[PDB]
Amino acid sequence: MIQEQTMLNVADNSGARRVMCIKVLGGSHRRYAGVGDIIKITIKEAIPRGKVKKGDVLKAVVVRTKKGVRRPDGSVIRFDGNACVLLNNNSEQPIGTRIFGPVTRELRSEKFMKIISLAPEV
Amino acid sequence: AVQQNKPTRSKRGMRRSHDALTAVTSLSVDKTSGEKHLRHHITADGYYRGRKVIAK
Amino acid sequence: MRHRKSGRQLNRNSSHRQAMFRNMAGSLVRHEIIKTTLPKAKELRRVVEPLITLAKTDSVANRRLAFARTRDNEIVAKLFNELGPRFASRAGGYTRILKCGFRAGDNAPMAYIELVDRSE
Amino acid sequence: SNIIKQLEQEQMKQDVPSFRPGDTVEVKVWVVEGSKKRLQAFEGVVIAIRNRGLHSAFTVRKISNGEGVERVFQTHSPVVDSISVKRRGAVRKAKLYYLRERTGKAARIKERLN
Amino acid sequence: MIGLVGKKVGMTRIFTEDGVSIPVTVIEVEANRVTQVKDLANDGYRAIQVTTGAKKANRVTKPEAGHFAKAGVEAGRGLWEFRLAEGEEFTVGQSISVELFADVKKVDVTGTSKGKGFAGTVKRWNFRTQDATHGNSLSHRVPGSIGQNQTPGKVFKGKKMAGQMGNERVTVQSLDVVRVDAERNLLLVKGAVPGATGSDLIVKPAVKA
Amino acid sequence: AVFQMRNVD
RNA sequence: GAUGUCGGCUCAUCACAUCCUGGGGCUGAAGUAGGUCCCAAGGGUAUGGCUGUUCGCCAUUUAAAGUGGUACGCGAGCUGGGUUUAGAACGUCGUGAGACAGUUCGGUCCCUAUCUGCCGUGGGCGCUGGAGAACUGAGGGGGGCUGCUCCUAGUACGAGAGGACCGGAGUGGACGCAUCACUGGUGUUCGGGUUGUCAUGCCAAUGGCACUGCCCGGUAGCUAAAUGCGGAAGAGAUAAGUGCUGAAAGCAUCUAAGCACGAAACUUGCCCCGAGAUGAGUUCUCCCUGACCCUUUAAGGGUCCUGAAGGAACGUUGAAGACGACGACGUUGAUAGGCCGGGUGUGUAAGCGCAGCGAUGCGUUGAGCUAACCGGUACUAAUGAACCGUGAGGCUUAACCU
RNA sequence: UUCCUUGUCGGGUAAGUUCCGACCUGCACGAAUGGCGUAAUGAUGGCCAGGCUGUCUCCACCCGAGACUCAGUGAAAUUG
RNA sequence: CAGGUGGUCAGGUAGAGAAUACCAAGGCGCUUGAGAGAACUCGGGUGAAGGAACUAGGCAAAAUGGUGCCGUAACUUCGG
RNA sequence: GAGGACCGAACCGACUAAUGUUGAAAAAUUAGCGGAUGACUUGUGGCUGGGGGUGAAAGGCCAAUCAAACCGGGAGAUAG
Ligand SMILES: CC[C@H]1OC(=O)[C@H](C)[C@@H](O[C@H]2C[C@@](C)(OC)[C@@H](O)[C@H](C)O2)[C@H](C)[C@@H](O[C@@H]2O[C@H](C)C[C@H](N(C)C)[C@H]2O)[C@](C)(O)C[C@@H](C)C(=O)[C@H](C)[C@@H](O)[C@]1(C)O
Repeated sequence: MIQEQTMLNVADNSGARRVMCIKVLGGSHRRYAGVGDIIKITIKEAIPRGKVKKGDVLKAVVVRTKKGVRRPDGSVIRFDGNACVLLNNNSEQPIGTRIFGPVTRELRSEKFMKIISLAPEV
Repeated sequence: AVQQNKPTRSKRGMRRSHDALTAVTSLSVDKTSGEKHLRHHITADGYYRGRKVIAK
Repeated sequence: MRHRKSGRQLNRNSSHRQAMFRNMAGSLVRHEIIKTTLPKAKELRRVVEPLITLAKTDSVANRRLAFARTRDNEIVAKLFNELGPRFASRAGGYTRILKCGFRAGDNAPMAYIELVDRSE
Repeated sequence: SNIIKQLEQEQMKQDVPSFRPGDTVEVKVWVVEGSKKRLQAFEGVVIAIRNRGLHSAFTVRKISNGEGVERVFQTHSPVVDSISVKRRGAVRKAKLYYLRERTGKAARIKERLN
Repeated sequence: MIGLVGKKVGMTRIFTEDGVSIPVTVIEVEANRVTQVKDLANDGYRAIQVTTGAKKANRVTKPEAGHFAKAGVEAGRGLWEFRLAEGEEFTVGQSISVELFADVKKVDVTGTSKGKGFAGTVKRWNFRTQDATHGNSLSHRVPGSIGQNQTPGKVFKGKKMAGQMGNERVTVQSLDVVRVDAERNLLLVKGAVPGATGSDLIVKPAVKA
Repeated sequence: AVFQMRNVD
C-alpha cells in the first residue's frame, strides 16, 4: 500500500539504496498504489559506483508490498517490506541488470516481461 | 441561546399537551385471594397466579 | 449500535461487575431469595445458574473452579453437598423472576428472585 | 444455518492431513504461467491456523532470498494441492506472529518427536 | 418479467473449477402463489399479488385470512406485488416457482438495509473529521458550518445532516446469479445483498442491460 | 471576573 | 445604549464571461495535435516545498487542476499564525515623554437553543360505519465524472515521420450504495503468560489491586484498508449546426406555408420517499341485523341490554430502537435466559504418578476452560381475564337490478 | 537593524519568502546610549535529522463520565 | 465549596528513598438514584499500510526511562 | 568534602496542552515542567500610610479595586 512520502527498499542493482515515493502516478486524486502500479520516486540514498546518484528523480514500478498482492482464491502473498525496481523515466524498462527478490505474478503485463525474467522464484 | 421574546401562556400549554399522564388500567383480580393487582406483578400479600410464594 | 450484544453495562465499570455480581450471587445462595432491581435480576440468572450446573458433578477440580467465583467457602459448601443433588434431573430453570412493584426511593423496578425449591 | 452448513460441507475436501502450527509444511500451488499450468512448490513453517469450516485457511511463512514471504491458503481451495508435513514440531501458543520480527537462528523450532 | 419474494439465509461461497473464489449469498425461495390477479378493468392495471411462507394459524387475522380464503389457500407470512410483463397472463392461485430464474442472467435483489440507528454526520455522508488538535476544542466529528450568512439566512432543504441511517428500502442493481437449485429452492446470487440475516427479500430481474 | 483587554480594531 | 475584523479547517449553494467532458462553424484545419467563435452548468474541476498569507513561484501529476457571487460565504461551527492592548529590544524620528501600513520575541477566543430554518422520529385529528392489508403515483429528492489499452488499422490521410474520424470490447482512478463470506482491525464480557503485594490457616491451587498491572492472542457484533453493484443504453421534444421543397424577389434562399436530422443540458427511463395529493383516490377482505323515555322535534338528549372485527395496554423481546415507533413471541407455545450437543478461541487444566539435589520436564492429554455463534430442548419467565373500540352507518341526483 | 526584497551566489530539499555561509549596492551597524568573539548554561527564537508515533491520508472499534428515559429536588441570562 | 492552612507521630514487603505499588493500625465508599447502551462531548485503550504527507509551528500524543560494565567527538575559561 | 554544583520527593514556583468559561473554583484541576544547601522556604511578632509607602523595576503591589487605596465631608461639584 504505497503512498506519498513512503520509503521503499531498492529491488535491483541500480546502485540506489534508499528511495521515497514523492508522487503516485495514474489518475486524479489518487492515493494508494502497489502490486505493479508505476510510481515516480526520489533517490534519498545510493552507493557511489551505482548508475544512479542521490537526488535523482525517475519513475519506478512497485514489486513487493507489506499489504501483499491479493488473489482470486482469496489468498494473499504478504512480504516483510516494500520494494521497487527503477524503470527508465523516458520509456519504462528496468535500469538494473539484476532484480533481487521474488517478483509477484501480477507483473505479467508485456512491459514488465524484462523484470520477471530475472529472479528465478515466482 | 435565549428567547428574543416572551411566549404566550397559550404556546406554553400546547407544549404541555404531551405531558399528560395516562392511567395503566391494567389491574387484575387474584385467582385465589381475589385482591386487585397489576398484571404480571405479585400481590402485596405475596400471592401470584394463585400459588403461595414469598409469604412475607 | 449494540447488534447481537449480550449483558448490560448497568452504568458501572466491568471491574465492579466482576465483583458486584460476585457477592450478590452468594447472597442469593445463603438465603435462597434476595430482593433486587429487575434489570439486575435478569443479569443474576446468567451467574448463579451456571454455578449450579458445576455442582451437578462433584470432583476435586470443580470445587476449585467454584472457588475462583463467589470467593466464599461457606457458599460453595452448600453447593455439591446440598444444592447439587437437590435439583437432580432438572436442567435449567433453577430460579425465577418475580416483579414486586416499584421502589419508593426512586421508582426503581423491584423484582424478587428465588430458588425453585426453597426448603429452609 | 442448516441450509448453509449443508452447502459448505459438500464442497469440503475429505483428504486434509492434521498438522500442528509451527510445523514445516510444503504447500503445492497450481498456477497459470500465461499458458501451461505448471505446479509450483511452497515449503514453509505455519504461523497461524484459522479454522472456520469451509472458510478455513492458514498462513505459511517462508524466508527466501532475504526478507520472508508469508502466504495464506484456503484449505478447500482448488488452487492448493498436496499439504505434506515435511517436519514434525511443536511450540506453545498456536499463533506465531512474534516470529515475524525474529530472524536467522532466532527462528528455530524444536521437533515434537512424539 | 416478474420478480419473486426471497429470504436472506447467510453469505457463503461457491468454488469454481478454475479455482477462482466467487462469493455468494444463500437465499431460500419457497414457491409464490397468486392470491389475486389485478387488471385494467376491476383494478385499473394488470398485476399479480403473491405470498409465501407459513404464518401461524392463530395469529392470522380474519380480515387477512378472508383474503386468502378467496384464493382458497392457506395464508402466507406476508404479501407482495409484482408488475406484469404485459405478455404474461397468470391464473389466480397459480404456484409460481424459482425455475423462472434459470434464464434471468442478472437480477436486482431488493432488501431492507440494516438499522444503524441515529448517526452522526460523519457516518451518514462520509464527512471527514476536523483537526484532532492544534488548539481545537469541542469540535471534531461535528458538521461545523451549515450555511452562509444573511443571504438565504436559512439552511437549504435536503442538506446533508446527521439523522436516521439504514432501516429503509434499497435495491442493488444487476447482481449476477450463479446456481438455481429448485430442489432446495436456493438462489445463489453473486456478491453481498442488502438486508439482515433472516429478513424478507424481493429479487427481481435487472432492468439494466 | 469581568476581565479587561482592549477592543483595538 | 457594539454589525467580531485576513487566512486556514469543515460545510457548501448559485451564476456562465465554459478549465475538462459534449454538440458545431471557420481556419494561414493533410493526419496527430491546435487556433478562434457559437451552443451547453449534467457531472467533475490536484498533492506538496517556501511564506500568517489569498496570491505567487517551484517540484510532479491530471481528461482539467475554471473565473466569481454568497457580510472579499461560513468564529451563538473550529483555529488565533496575521493584524490589533498592557512586556521588551533594534533601526529611524524627537532635548524629552513617546511615535513608526518598519521589524523581532511573548500574549484567557464567552453563551445549557425561544422562534424561523434544516436532519430525523412520534402524538392527535380528518379523509363521513369501523377495522386489516395490498396499493395506484400527483409531486419531490438522489444518481449523471473519466482515463488507459485493444479491435477496426498500422487502414483512410501523408513525402517521410506520424497517425485517426464513426463503431465495438476490456480494464483502472475518483465517487456513491450495500455487505462481513474472505483478507484485517477492535473485541476491558474468552483463554493463557508473567511482575510486585495482599488475602484464602499453610504446601499446592486461585482471587483482589496496581491504566484491562503489563501483555500475547481471540468468538459474535461493528468496521475498511476488505468485495459486490451503480454512472448507461433507448425514447421524446430541442440549442448551436446541417438540410429538402419553395415563393415574396421569373433567379436565388433551411422558412415566410411545409418537411428531415441534431448535445453529457431539458422531458422520461434508473433508485428512494410518497393520497395531510384536504383534488385526503382505488382494490381485496373482515365485524356489528336488541328494548323505552325526555327535550326548543332532529345529523336531538339519554337509560337498560349488548362490547364484535380489530387495536391498545402488560409480559418475553429483537442484526428495530435516544424516547415514542417498528418486527416477532405470550402455555394449542422456541420470544428471552438457562440447558444438551456442536463449533470457535485459548494451546497440554486441577489432581496423581514418574525423572531430577533443584528450578523444571514427561505421562494422564489437543487436555481443561469456552462470552455475544449454530443445531435441539418448555427447565424457568411470558396468568384466565379485564381495557379501548359497538349495535348496519346523512342529504341530493343519476345509472342499474333483463 | 536592509525600504527596495523572496538582493545575488553557494549549501540543504523532487521543490526552501524561513535556515546556514559569503558578497557589500550598510534606505537607516558601530565601539561603555559599548563593538566583536565566546566554553558552559536556557520551561528562550529559527532551521535540519535519527528514533517515535492516529498529527495526517481516513478514521475504525472498545472501556468509563454526561447526553437519553423514569423518579426526587429545582435554576439562569433574556423577554414591547 | 475538587481551593488555601504551621509543627509533631513515621508499621510490613519490594525499592536508593518520606518516590511508587500492595497491606497493618485506623478512617472512609465523598447527601440524589434507578435504568437505556444514539449522536456528540469529556477522560482512556488498541489499530492494518504509510511515518510529519497534519499544522502558523513535531501542538498534543507516542517514545526514551533502572543498575553494573565497555566506550565516548568538535570545542573549551582545561572544571567541562 | 568544596559548590548561588547534578538527578530527584516534601516544600516552593507556575512553562505547555486539554477540561472548565452563569465552572467544584470571582484563575482551579489533570498530564508533563523549573528550583530544591540556597540570591532557599516558612511559622510567629513588629516597621515603612495616599502624590505617600515598597519594588532584583512590571508604573507592579499597598486587604478580590491602584498612571495615585479606602471611608466620611466640601457636595445636590461641574456637564454647552
Ligand atoms: C469568560 C467569559 C467572558 O467572555 C470572554 O472572556 C470572551 C472570550 C470575551 O472576548 C474577549 C476575547 C476577544 C478576542 O473576543 C473573543 C476580544 O475581542 C474581546 C474584547 O474580549 C467576551 C465575549 C467579550 O465580548 C466581546 O466584546 C467585544 C468588544 C465585541 C464582541 N462582539 C462584537 C462579537 C464580544 O464578543 C467581552 C468584552 O469580554 C464581553 C464583556 C461583556 C465582558 O467583559 C464579560 C463580562 C466577559 O467577562 C465574559 C463574556 O463573561
